[PDB]
Amino acid sequence: DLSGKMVKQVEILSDGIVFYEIFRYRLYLISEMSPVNIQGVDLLEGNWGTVGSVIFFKYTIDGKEKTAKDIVEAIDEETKSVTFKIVEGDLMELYKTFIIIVQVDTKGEHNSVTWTFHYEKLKEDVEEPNTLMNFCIEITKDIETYH
Ligand SMILES: [Cl-]
Repeated sequence: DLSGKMVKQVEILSDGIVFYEIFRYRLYLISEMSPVNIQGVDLLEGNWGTVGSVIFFKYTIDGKEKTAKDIVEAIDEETKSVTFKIVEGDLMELYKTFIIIVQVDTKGEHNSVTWTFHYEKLKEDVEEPNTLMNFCIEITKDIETYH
């Protein structure tokens, strides 16, 4: 009832493996590649690119500054998939739980990035995270055009 599901897949003209490795290993590169959207990525715990690593994001949605604390819950090297779990931040004001999965198709001539949100809302009249999805899409376009 309160749980929901959001998926968006976009093609990328950039290299799919590079794109995947950024989200696994090199989140820190994101803030230079999309400075409007993300001001900073801090590794709070663990090593970059491992399940259990904990991370702090400073970002801006609709020109309003926000922060998130994520744990990497799963990684699958075969499908090139990284799962992030939000445990603190502004989104936890609206949603009880929120998961984000980035999964990158690389084996084919056309490469794509798929984004999947799995969430549970605190109340029925909480909005769908469309603003969060467009934002992930903007980021993907920036990484893609960075070269
Ligand atoms: Cl790992």
